Amino acid sequence: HKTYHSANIKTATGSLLIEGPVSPEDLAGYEFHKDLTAFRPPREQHEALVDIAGLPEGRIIIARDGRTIVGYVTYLYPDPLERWSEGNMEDLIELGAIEVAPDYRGCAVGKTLLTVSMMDEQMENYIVMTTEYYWHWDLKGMKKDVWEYRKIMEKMMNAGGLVWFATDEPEISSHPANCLMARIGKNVSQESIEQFDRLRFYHRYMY
Amino acid sequence: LKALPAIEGDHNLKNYEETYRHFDWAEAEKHFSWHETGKLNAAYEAIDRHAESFRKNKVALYYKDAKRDEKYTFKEMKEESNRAGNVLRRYGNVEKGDRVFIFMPRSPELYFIMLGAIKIGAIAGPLFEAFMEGAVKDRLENSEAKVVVTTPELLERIPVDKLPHLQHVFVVGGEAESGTNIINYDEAAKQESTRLDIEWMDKKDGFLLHYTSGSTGTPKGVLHVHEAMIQQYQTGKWVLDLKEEDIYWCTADPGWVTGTVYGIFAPWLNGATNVIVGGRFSPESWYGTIEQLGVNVWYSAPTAFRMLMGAGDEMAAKYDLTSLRHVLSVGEPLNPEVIRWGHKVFNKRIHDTWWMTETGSQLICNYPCMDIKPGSMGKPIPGVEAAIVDNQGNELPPYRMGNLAIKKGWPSMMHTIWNNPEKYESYFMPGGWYVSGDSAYMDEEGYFWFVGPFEVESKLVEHPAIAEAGVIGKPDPVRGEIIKAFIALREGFEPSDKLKEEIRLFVKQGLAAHAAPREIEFKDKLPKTRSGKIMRRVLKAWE
Amino acid sequence: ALPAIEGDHNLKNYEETYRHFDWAEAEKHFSWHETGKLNAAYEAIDRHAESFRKNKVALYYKDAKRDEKYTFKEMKEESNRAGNVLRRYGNVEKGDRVFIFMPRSPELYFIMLGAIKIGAIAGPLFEAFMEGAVKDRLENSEAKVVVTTPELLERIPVDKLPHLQHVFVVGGEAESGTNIINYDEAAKQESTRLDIEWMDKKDGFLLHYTSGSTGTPKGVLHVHEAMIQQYQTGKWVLDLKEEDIYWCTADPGWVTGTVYGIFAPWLNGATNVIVGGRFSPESWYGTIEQLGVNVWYSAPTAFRMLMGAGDEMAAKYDLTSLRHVLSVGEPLNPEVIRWGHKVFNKRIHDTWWMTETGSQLICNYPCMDIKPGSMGKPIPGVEAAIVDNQGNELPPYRMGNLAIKKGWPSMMHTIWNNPEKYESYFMPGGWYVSGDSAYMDEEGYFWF
Repeated sequence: HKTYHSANIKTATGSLLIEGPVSPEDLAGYEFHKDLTAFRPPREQHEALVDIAGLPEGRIIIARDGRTIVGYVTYLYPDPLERWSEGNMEDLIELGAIEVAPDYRGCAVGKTLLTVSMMDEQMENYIVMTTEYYWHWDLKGMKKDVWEYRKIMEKMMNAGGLVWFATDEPEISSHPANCLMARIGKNVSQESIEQFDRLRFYHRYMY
Repeated sequence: LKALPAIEGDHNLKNYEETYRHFDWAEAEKHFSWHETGKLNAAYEAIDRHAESFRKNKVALYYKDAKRDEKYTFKEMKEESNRAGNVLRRYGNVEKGDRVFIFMPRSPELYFIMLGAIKIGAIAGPLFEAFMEGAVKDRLENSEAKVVVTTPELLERIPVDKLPHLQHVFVVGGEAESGTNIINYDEAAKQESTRLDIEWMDKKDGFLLHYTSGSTGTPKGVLHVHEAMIQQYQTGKWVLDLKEEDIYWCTADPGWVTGTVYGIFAPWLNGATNVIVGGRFSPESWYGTIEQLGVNVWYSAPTAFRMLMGAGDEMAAKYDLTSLRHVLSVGEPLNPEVIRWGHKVFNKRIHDTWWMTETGSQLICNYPCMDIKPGSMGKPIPGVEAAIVDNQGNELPPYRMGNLAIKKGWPSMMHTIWNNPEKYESYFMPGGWYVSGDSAYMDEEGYFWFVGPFEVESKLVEHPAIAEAGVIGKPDPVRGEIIKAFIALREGFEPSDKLKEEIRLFVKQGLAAHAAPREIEFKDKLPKTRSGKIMRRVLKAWE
Repeated sequence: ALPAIEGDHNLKNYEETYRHFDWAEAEKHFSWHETGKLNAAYEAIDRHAESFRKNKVALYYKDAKRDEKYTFKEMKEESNRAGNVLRRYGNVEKGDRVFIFMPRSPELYFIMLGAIKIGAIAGPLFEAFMEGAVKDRLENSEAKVVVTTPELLERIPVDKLPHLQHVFVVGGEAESGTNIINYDEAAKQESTRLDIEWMDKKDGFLLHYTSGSTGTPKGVLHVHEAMIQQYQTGKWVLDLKEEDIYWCTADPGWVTGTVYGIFAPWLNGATNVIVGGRFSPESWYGTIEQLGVNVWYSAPTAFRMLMGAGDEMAAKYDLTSLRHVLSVGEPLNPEVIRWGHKVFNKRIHDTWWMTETGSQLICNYPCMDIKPGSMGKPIPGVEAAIVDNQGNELPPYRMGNLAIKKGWPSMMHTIWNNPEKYESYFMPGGWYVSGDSAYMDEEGYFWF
């Protein structure tokens, strides 16, 4: 189940309202941000946002200014073909697009978005995971190097208290920068923890 | 690629060339007790020989995990292995040439059980917990093993009723209900005594069983002989560089072959100090292990090293890693990047070692007493004639593709593929050249030789016709791997062969010669998760 | 007369070595004979950690709670950590008396080695003393630093000691006062490398106080160079081969546990075993059976108390690993010899010395016949005699005073700040008198 939550932040550009889990009909009525094309064109992530908002377990948290959406965080279930969803079950939600608009970045927008997202207890019955790679990031938009970029997301994503986890994914390990962020909920089962431990390390015989 | 210069020191293989020219297995066998006595056993010479020598009070096992930090010496390890062998003989009804299987995670009891099983002559076969019920059931069905030791978390994964030849199932720890064929280890060791009347073996009977997931879908049981122990010792003397003061840490699991011979037998045949780190992988735990334990010799795999680099070098800088002396990698051709990272962090060099299950113990190894080429496995150990052969068994001059073969006759061989002499005779080639199925080649010196997708991916987006793409490495027999890209064009652009070459030249001029894609395929859209992330494992699985 | 057993001993022939030994042959054994920098602590532990004994287990620790084991490298690292803590948080300099008031634990050995490593004179303290004894010992020694556990924290009157700057507390939560610092939260905030204060041949490193009938505490000072003898007897009396497990059951607050539980076995590079908690015969025999102790240096009181438990307790355990067992600082009884021979199948060697002598002088040897109830014979390089008041060497088989020719490596430097008492131990003529009465034998045996 879902309980609505909200909070407000203030900056030079005005007041930003961070709606928590929100009903899909209202997202269908917002106006997208033209600058926020980190993953897909606006149409495609609009379809994604409404679809996950319609899922019983998928959730969307939106930080916005007025009637225009500027940042979103998704909690969609892991991709069925992806190895993290081999069980294809429950209590496993993959965090996806968390990035915000370029010129609103540096305003503590992402950390506030994640904290407003994560204070909910329904964030904590399920553990949260996300997989980050170097090619998904703005290489030239902000013009700073690899490891500082990883460190600054570790800082900005520690707002939810997420600790870094290691995995043997051939895709993750192709570059030491690409890694896996995740949180372990306080209401989750120990069997779920062992299951996630098994899932993270597929071919453990090598180490 | 620049060869790593050697470091002067009190090594064991003073001169590799002179030994390779004048090495006989007789002097190697002279290092063993059976050469004078005639009583031979691999487990004996790995444990008891040192437990009776001056290494009796020397730390043999360094066990650390999230809960336990236990330490065992050679005398204590001998006592534990003898107790395990006693309990296996008394309860498991095991005799010479039998099959005893291991279903355990990393723990001292695993090594105790396997050493005890080998000591009584029972052929030991390890297993991995990641296997489902099907894999373990198939392995015991093929092996017809009488005994399988297990853990309570995995007791439910073995079909005891299904297997007719399976007789006893041992469980270790916890509180498992004592069924008709389910006996708990802990008590069975508790009242059982220590002293073991070790049964002495011939040169040509087996002591290790290992099942490898074959291409046909069914595993095969490789049976190594006690003679292999000879080779192990010498390798554990030369490539592993175990001196009398070295702390050796092997990160491989004992369920695999690599953690069975060079994580168990090779270090202890030289009387060294093995380190075992249980529990989940965590770079904090590994770096703390190296720091406070003072690991000198390291034997790990490129996957674990790559995950350690993924952790971050600052976390390594949080600990003291200057105690390292000698680093080695097994299980996959070492990357030069891992070599550079290891040299930068630990100030020590890593050495890739090659061998597989059908090989028994490592043959072609990078050597601390010679210049190290990071991309090369190394040179064959003395007394072992490794080379490159074609499909006809004829030798081939260096610097050309070919199938790596070994001159049959070396002590470390499979005595059989269990209940499958056909797969035996398929492994060896006419002319006495055992074939391992791997591709390799040598160079003039005598060493042997077996890409970031994002830089191509970032290059692709610069076209005004493509919005996104995915690049994978398609395996190649000539260049190793060829670059293949799947392209989803933007609106107003149609797939064609004319524009395919335009992508190749633009990448060619803007990037390296080998960075240009060799295969281009067009899609309406690439596989993407619901959020928008592009995964490439599905792309290579499709290809 | 229990006959000697044929075997490979470090001392091959007693007479040949006795008649043709010079202490330079013992000096060349050490690592400072070619480098000059000499320190007892460096060669007890730090030398082996850079040798082929680095991974050999140096300390077995057992008690009712902890069952960890330490190698020579581990002891070196932990002792360097303790010495760094002492130097930084106590400002203890060369010659400063660092007193240690804490129960049997690995931290005790780490702190003792660290104190001796930085040149400080380490003074052990037994836990059985009540407030006055520790108070007067600390006052007389003018100890700059004391290290203790909270259970004994209230026993030291810090307010009554002007010369006590800092007090270290080990274990538990102890409020960090101005002059009270808890070790543990200072233990893990520095490095494990410690520069060892090298000093000359004549400079003290141990301060042991002996209880006396007078009641005043007497702190003898042993120079570093006493180790010259400490190692040698450890190779002859203890015959510490490379594959022996050594168990010293004497308390480390006393000189015997301090030098024959720390310096004598580790200088030879042996494997020391130590068990915590209150004694119980099952605990000791189980320690023997599990660890398989080869050399067992214990006190005769401990042997009598073990005999009181009965031989059936020993029969329940495996004692075939014992090969060399010895008794400390008391006249062994023939009954103890017989009991040890039937229950361990091995011979006990009674050795004699005192805090003033610093190390064993007259002992039994494995390559030598044993007459029960006898001291044995002096180690080669040490001349012993039976002198009267006038000091003429008395022929054997007559009552007299034990004396040893002065100048042997283990000679004391002085009694702390009491030169008159130091000179009272010596009789003109090159003879030191230990205050014990004994007589010699034609072969050379010594008897009370």
